Amino acid sequence: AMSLENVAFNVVNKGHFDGQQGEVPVSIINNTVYTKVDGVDVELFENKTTLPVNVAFELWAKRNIKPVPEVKILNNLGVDIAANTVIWDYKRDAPAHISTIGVCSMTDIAKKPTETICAPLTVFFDGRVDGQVDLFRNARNGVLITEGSVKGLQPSVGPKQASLNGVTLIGEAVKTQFNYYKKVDGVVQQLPETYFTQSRNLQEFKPRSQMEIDFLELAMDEFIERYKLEGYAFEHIVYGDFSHSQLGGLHLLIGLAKRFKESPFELEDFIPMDSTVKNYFITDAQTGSSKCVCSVIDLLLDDFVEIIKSQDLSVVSKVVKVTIDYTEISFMLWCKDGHVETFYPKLQ
Amino acid sequence: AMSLENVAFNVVNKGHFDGQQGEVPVSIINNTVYTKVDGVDVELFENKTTLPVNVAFELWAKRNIKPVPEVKILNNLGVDIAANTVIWDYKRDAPAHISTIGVCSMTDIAKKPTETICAPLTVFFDGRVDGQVDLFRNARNGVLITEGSVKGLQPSVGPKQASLNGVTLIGEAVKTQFNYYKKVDGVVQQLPETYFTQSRNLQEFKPRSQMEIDFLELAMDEFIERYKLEGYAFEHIVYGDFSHSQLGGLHLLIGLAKRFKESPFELEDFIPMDSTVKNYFITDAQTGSSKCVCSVIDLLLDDFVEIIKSQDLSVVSKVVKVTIDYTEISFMLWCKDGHVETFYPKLQ
Amino acid sequence: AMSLENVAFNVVNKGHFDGQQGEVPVSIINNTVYTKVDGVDVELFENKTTLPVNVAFELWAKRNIKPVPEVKILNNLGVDIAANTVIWDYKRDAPAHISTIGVCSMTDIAKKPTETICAPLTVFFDGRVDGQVDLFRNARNGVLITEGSVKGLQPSVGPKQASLNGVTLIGEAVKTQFNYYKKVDGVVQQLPETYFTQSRNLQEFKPRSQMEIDFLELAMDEFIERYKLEGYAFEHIVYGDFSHSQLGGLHLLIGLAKRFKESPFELEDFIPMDSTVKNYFITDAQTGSSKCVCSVIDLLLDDFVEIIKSQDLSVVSKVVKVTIDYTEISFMLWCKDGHVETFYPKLQ
Amino acid sequence: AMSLENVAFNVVNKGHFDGQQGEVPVSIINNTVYTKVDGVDVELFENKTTLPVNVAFELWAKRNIKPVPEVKILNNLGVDIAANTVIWDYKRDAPAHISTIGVCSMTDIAKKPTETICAPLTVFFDGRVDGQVDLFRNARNGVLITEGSVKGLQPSVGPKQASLNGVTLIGEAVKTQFNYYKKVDGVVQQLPETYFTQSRNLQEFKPRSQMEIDFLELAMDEFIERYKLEGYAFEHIVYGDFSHSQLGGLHLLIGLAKRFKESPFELEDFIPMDSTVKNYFITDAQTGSSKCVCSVIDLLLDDFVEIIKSQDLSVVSKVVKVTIDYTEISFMLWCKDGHVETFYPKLQ
Amino acid sequence: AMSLENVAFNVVNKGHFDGQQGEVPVSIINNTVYTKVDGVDVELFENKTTLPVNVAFELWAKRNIKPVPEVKILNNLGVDIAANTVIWDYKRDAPAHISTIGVCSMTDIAKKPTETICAPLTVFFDGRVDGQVDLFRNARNGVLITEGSVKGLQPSVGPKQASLNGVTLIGEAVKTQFNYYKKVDGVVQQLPETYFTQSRNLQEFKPRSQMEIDFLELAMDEFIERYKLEGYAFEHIVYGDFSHSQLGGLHLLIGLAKRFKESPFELEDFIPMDSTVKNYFITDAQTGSSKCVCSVIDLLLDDFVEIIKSQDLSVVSKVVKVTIDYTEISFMLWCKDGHVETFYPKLQ
Ligand SMILES: N[C@H]1CCN(S(=O)(=O)c2ccccc2)C1
Ligand SMILES: N[C@H]1CCN(S(=O)(=O)c2ccccc2)C1
Ligand SMILES: N[C@H]1CCN(S(=O)(=O)c2ccccc2)C1
Ligand SMILES: N[C@H]1CCN(S(=O)(=O)c2ccccc2)C1
Ligand SMILES: N[C@H]1CCN(S(=O)(=O)c2ccccc2)C1
Ligand SMILES: N[C@H]1CCN(S(=O)(=O)c2ccccc2)C1
Ligand SMILES: N[C@H]1CCN(S(=O)(=O)c2ccccc2)C1
Ligand SMILES: N[C@H]1CCN(S(=O)(=O)c2ccccc2)C1
Ligand SMILES: N[C@H]1CCN(S(=O)(=O)c2ccccc2)C1
Ligand SMILES: N[C@H]1CCN(S(=O)(=O)c2ccccc2)C1
Ligand SMILES: N[C@H]1CCN(S(=O)(=O)c2ccccc2)C1
Ligand SMILES: N[C@H]1CCN(S(=O)(=O)c2ccccc2)C1
Ligand SMILES: N[C@H]1CCN(S(=O)(=O)c2ccccc2)C1
Ligand SMILES: N[C@H]1CCN(S(=O)(=O)c2ccccc2)C1
Ligand SMILES: N[C@H]1CCN(S(=O)(=O)c2ccccc2)C1
Ligand SMILES: N[C@H]1CCN(S(=O)(=O)c2ccccc2)C1
Ligand SMILES: N[C@H]1CCN(S(=O)(=O)c2ccccc2)C1
Ligand SMILES: N[C@H]1CCN(S(=O)(=O)c2ccccc2)C1
Repeated sequence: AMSLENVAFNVVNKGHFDGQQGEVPVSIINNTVYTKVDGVDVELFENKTTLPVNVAFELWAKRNIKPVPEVKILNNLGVDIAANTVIWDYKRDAPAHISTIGVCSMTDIAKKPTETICAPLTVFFDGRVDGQVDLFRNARNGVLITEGSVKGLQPSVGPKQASLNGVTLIGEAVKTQFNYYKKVDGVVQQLPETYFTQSRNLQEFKPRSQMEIDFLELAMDEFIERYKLEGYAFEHIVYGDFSHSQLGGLHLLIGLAKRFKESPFELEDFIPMDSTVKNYFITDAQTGSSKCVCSVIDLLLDDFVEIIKSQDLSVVSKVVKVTIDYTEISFMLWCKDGHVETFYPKLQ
Repeated sequence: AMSLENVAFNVVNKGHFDGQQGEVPVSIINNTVYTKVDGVDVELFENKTTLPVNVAFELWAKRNIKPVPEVKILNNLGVDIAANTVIWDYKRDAPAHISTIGVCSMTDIAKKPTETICAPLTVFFDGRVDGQVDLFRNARNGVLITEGSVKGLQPSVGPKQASLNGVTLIGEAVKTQFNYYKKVDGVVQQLPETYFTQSRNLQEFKPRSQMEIDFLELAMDEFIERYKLEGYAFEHIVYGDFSHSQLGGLHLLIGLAKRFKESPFELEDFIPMDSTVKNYFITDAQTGSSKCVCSVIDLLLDDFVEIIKSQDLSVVSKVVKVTIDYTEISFMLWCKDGHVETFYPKLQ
Repeated sequence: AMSLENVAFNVVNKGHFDGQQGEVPVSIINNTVYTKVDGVDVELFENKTTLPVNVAFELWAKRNIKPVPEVKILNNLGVDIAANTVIWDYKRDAPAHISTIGVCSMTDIAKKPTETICAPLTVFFDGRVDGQVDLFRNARNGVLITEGSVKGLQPSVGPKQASLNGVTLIGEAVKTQFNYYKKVDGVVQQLPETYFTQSRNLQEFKPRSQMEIDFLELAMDEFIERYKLEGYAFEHIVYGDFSHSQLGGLHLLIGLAKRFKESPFELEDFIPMDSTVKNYFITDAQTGSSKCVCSVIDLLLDDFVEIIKSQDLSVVSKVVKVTIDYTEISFMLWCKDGHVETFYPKLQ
Repeated sequence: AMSLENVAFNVVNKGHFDGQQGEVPVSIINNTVYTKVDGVDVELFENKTTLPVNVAFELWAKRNIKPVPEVKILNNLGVDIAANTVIWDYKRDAPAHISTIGVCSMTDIAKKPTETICAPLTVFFDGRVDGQVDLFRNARNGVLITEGSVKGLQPSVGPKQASLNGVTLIGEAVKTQFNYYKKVDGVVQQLPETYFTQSRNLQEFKPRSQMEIDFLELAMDEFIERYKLEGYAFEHIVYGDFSHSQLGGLHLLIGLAKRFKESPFELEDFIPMDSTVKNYFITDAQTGSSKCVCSVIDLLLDDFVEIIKSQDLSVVSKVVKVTIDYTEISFMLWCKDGHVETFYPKLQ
Repeated sequence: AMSLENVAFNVVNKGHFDGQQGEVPVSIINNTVYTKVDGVDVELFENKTTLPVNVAFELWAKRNIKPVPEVKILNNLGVDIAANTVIWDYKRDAPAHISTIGVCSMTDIAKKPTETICAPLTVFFDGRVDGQVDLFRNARNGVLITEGSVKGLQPSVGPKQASLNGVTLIGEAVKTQFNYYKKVDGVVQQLPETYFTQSRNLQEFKPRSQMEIDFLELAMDEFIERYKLEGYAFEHIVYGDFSHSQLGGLHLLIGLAKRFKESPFELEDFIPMDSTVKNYFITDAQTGSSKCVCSVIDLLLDDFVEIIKSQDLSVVSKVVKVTIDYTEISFMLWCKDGHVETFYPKLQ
């Protein structure tokens, strides 16, 4: 007995949709859902999606509240829809997927992922829910996550972090590192070797290696000397060049975090969504150095060093493809006289 | 178990709210309620009210579908709210009353009219519903309608017509003529002796007496002669004067209907609501004669003739009060040398 | 080079999208599209759909302007989407289908119906457009219309009428009678033998047989005698019973048209969409007789007479299934002592 | 002391803005203005303009309620703004001009047309208002209307009709025929000799000459014979050709009115605005003959006959320019062997 | 070939409008512009302006991304419009000017500033763009900025700071200090002697002189003694009096910044826009001292001291006019017995 009043009752009483019986009075005005609490209207939800307000409210109430893969991972693996859950995309304040399976009458394409409409779609299966590992075994197309071993299936160790209620974290009280499995046309794929983005924030950036601790503590010249990075253009690529009108380099999140502690800058997120590489219109407040499209990736500094140190530096311009978060990221590598000039990811 | 989906189920299946169990998928976008019918969205309701869209949809679905008093009668009797029903105002596409009693969780001030919050309000009671005559006897303030005698209660015979689903009609298969009763401060009130407006339309106007048939068929001078109306200014008041830039008289609906058959005119209903006297910004298409505020009343011509013929014509300007639809209507009577110059209602 | 400004240029210059190059200034405010014409804004389109305003504007500009099957026929045939066209649903002021193929970047699921995403959908193909008959032969699911023979494909002669720019008509200067073909799961289906609804309006109803001329001209008793309809309850079913509070029968459009010429009535179309059987909340203005759900079908009176005269009248209540517009319509047949009491369609 | 509450008071009490003192309670919700009338909200105005709702409400309340030139005449004369009035465009439900002079604080560019910001704009002046003829003499650019002679100013006799509260009429109780004057760059302009469009409606079309009476009453062949119109293609141009899929000719309103009495058709007004030539997407209901862009002009048939009979018929294709409503209308004249094939206006 | 899809393509690919060819799918819902990125809608722009959403999106995409004068400077110099650019007002999330020149079809009054419509408007010219210094030389009204000397024109050295993408900064990698020139009616004006506001923030306030360093570091009595400020009411004016219900003084930003480091307070910016003097409704969180209108100016403390020390202190109340950011700012000076009581700017 699904209803707007029942969804609102669950939100008011349980903090989310929890299958509880009951109804609260609701009013819908424009894109906002309100409930009457002792004579006055209290806002329950503001629709920031392109779906109708009551539909978006239900999908948000029915969001997955366990740690789930970050949307950038699901997208990179070609996930089209989730089985009997809603992956809420907190970067976009919207459902990660257009349609649902056994969640909401307005968005459901099926009640069960075994329905033939789901066969061509890459369905997301969560092995932590009963029957989902078996539902993946019988699905034509899908991605499965598990906390442990699956009989017969060889696993791909995913990122250490997952998203719990929009907070990306490496779980200590919960498991966030999943095994990944994928199937294309009934065939269990061999997931490629991949680096993972670290999903850190600029304001609360924490180093995750001794090289990252040394990058933040040491001065530029000391760090480059200690890690034998001469000729790799870390001064441009990682530290950033704020001497000309166009801001130079600055493509690694750790470098932005280091700069941020000394002087602030503006990052205009002009395509706000979860993605492996992020593009920002950056304006350095101290110098006025700026760049319309500054591609930024949060790789562990050690991984970035391994990638740049594994390239041939004998050609002027070249595309360097690197598997990151299961997707192929194209980087542009610019060299001169056997040394790096610049190396930057491309969002495409 | 009230819900938006259940209200929509009742609308789709029963043509209105009928207390049936069930749910249909609903989408709300802006001020419109839609339901999915085989993959596509079909409009169920467009909110033209100042209430939230889902609330207005529920009150409209819960509208009274029996013949009910016209909103102008309820307003003239000081009705503030209805007991356990919604009087839908089809002229405003909105509920006739702001609040409800035992109808909808968002608009209810009480579940029963016996609650103390209802004591200062004039509650509308429908004697055709079980227990409502008793609820009127117990109410501090109220208006009651019945199809027959209530023991000991002196009745007021109401208009012949009532509104059935927005159609004003004199019932042949249903009863539309009710007995009216009213209480103020716990005391039953003697309703005044009154004329009633006929509630006719300009396009489909039908005469309801031989005098009205004669008005429509006869030329101006032969009608005035036949009914001894010389000196009563019917040429100005009823027929209308379209010779000057300001349109003269034209205050009786029958006169507008007569004019309409020969040449069209525009009636701008600038306060669109049901009322005993209506004000229109009129523009005669044939002549260009116009009037910003032309008060129009639909009285039976015989009743209008009785009213004007019952006045003293010896004073220049005078206020003539006439009880119409239970309310006191002020008419302005202008005379010169023992004859009427003009006589017009005032909407106030 | 698709754009909002180009779509608006085509609307302003060609009356619809015509593939012409050019741009006009456009402003979007709320759900309306405007264009600047000599300093002032002129409305080009008001969005009444659940799609974004600029998207609905493009689909409406790209609507099919040739005679196309009425939406009720497409729905009854299970059509999900159209190949490289937009069937505009003029009854809902919206696209007949949610998604498109090779029409608009926002709604396209594919550029060509041969794409695998289209295989499970019943694609509408128009044989009057080059390559579409071949696309139907290659489609897993589809409905095809043609003006002539397709080699080896057994045809179904469709209705005489089609919709041309929202006007349902039997073409004299254009062909409106198509051959129909349908495929389910790669297999051509034999379309059932069917009656067709006449698609007439209440206000402009025209008889299409001598029996229909006789129904409109003759009094009830002389028509029933002339066509030997005694015991078939045409008095209730077709003429309508306006003697009780609940309006009796009145399920054939011709009967509503006959009643409409004598006295008016209100038809509340509470599910506004094209369908073989329509449900209305009817209120007779003369009597006050009303019915929340009055199912109405526009069959040619001769076809209705053939259907009712082909039934066994020996059981109290029985479901009578009749193929109308290719769909199975359930009728409820109520009998007593070898005579019809009532026979009515059910909208389900 | 201008205010929203004062504007609403004037609308409620005077039918429009009348400069009266007072305030009524107002509520604004979305694009609608409401006022509280005895506890309930009554709609005063629905904004159909691109201006803010409270601003559009004020301009509409301050609209000119005297007969004013039709917007097509003002546009054809290059009028940009009006001096101390609002010309309300009833065809667009919006102000005819973006800005105002001495009307409303939000839209005013100046309080008086003598302000230098008004010098480059063509200001509309109404000689019926004190001081406006003097303001025209002092204006660098302007259009003036008067009911009589202005000393030394050579007049242009305008159309017989004017718009009074959105009703186009030839005044009997009011004057609608004005003298026109125009100034460009401080210099009075000689207005060209012109025909005028008749501004009639399809539904209520009335003939204004014996030739127009004969067109409506006589069959095609007897009218063409009576008025010696053989070889002028009136069969195509005026009567219309409904024999092919593309509707032929039908460019004179009288021809559409004649067709409309026999069988109906759809006229899609895809650029809804007042203009000398109108373009419609026409669909003939009887035949299915249609045309995306059918240019229609309402000229008096005698004037159209004079124009076509004054042309040289010796060239295949030729542009014929005709002054209509003060503007140059391009007509396309197609001939073969000394006879007209087609002659049609172009809306550009 | 300007279009909504092309503007969105440029935003997605270049971070702003950069003249690139291409189109992305766009959806407009209410006041938000979205683009489809791999099946889901991503927000590109939320309209906070009074212009139509697609128009505001284009002007924002076409904003000037070089350091430009702060809007308060342009306004104070009487700039009406900019030549071939959009000055985006980041304080209002809107274009600084109503109209444009050679930018957007919906807002353009001209394509080039040499068009006669621009002659009476004070056009903003940017000497860093080719031909703009020469366009100013020929313009009737205008303001010009340059990074260097203009032949014949004597310059006004502007503020050290400019706005780069909404970040006000003193450029180190870019030039932010411009030379200003202005022309009224073809005559090159002599810009007055002026102080400049420092445009600092409360949270990140940095001192720009030894007096400002001493103000922040020293206690009130030490600072007043060191700079001989006894009798100038700095205790009230600059430090602020938080001892009574009405907050005393606190009109210099440096004083608010000093207070902010010890205890927080609320600043309600009730007229959110760029202006030389700002008015705030301030509520001190520690004491509860508050003031509805607390005028605040960010002058360099040395400049404020020079201004207050250059006044005659012999009258009770007096208006002191000071040129700040090229505009005349009126301050109220209140004195008693040859000492300052208060001195505050007025926003008007
Ligand atoms: N297929 C199932 C799994 C997800 N849903 S649910 O509607 O979101 C839901 C969530 C919690 C309790 C009860 C129901 C139904
Ligand atoms: N609650 C306690 C009991 C076991 N765990 S745990 O969540 O499964 C876990 C284990 C290892 C790494 C990260 C998380 C913590
Ligand atoms: N530099 C531009 C080029 C296209 N994009 S994109 O639409 O935002 C995108 C993001 C992630 C995956 C796929 C596409 C950025
Ligand atoms: N107080 C009672 C009387 C009116 N209401 S109701 O909600 O409108 C309703 C109407 C018809 C069926 C079931 C419920 C409940
Ligand atoms: N069904 C028939 C039987 C009696 N009625 S009635 O509703 O009681 C009625 C009574 C008086 C006036 C008008 C109608 C109609
Ligand atoms: N004793 C008399 C005094 C007035 N009334 S009344 O019933 O309260 C009433 C009020 C307004 C309209 C119609 C009737 C009875
Ligand atoms: N002529 C104007 C004066 C005020 N009104 S009113 O607000 O619409 C109104 C109508 C009926 C009762 C009470 C108020 C009309
Ligand atoms: N797949 C094709 C068929 C329909 N479309 S279209 O975009 O609606 C269109 C219509 C008319 C002219 C040009 C384009 C492209
Ligand atoms: N233009 C004329 C020539 C032939 N046609 S037609 O379109 O092919 C047609 C065929 C059959 C029925 C109705 C119409 C009309
Ligand atoms: N063999 C028969 C069984 C049914 N069909 S059908 O074509 O698939 C069909 C489905 C729905 C409506 C009209 C026709 C053919
Ligand atoms: N009598 C009610 C029962 C449900 N409907 S329905 O949703 O409008 C519908 C109509 C046609 C096909 C399928 C569904 C009408
Ligand atoms: N410049 C004058 C002429 C028009 N306006 S007005 O505001 O529309 C107005 C109209 C009627 C009464 C009082 C004021 C003022
Ligand atoms: N009230 C009467 C008296 C004179 N007029 S009139 O307005 O001046 C007029 C003049 C010419 C044509 C049409 C109307 C009507
Ligand atoms: N000398 C002649 C040249 C043209 N004109 S005009 O008055 O400026 C004019 C412009 C547009 C429409 C109608 C009239 C007079
Ligand atoms: N046939 C199309 C061509 C452009 N238009 S237009 O924008 O509506 C227009 C109408 C009158 C004057 C100026 C422009 C119609
Ligand atoms: N007059 C010119 C200068 C400003 N514009 S523009 O549309 O904003 C633009 C910006 C960048 C590249 C191409 C065009 C046109
Ligand atoms: N990129 C280097 C080269 C010259 N500059 S600069 O931007 O022109 C500049 C100069 C003086 C003050 C402020 C800025 C820095
Ligand atoms: N104290 C009030 C008086 C008027 N203003 S104002 O409208 O915001 C303003 C701000 C800047 C310039 C000109 C006017 C503030």
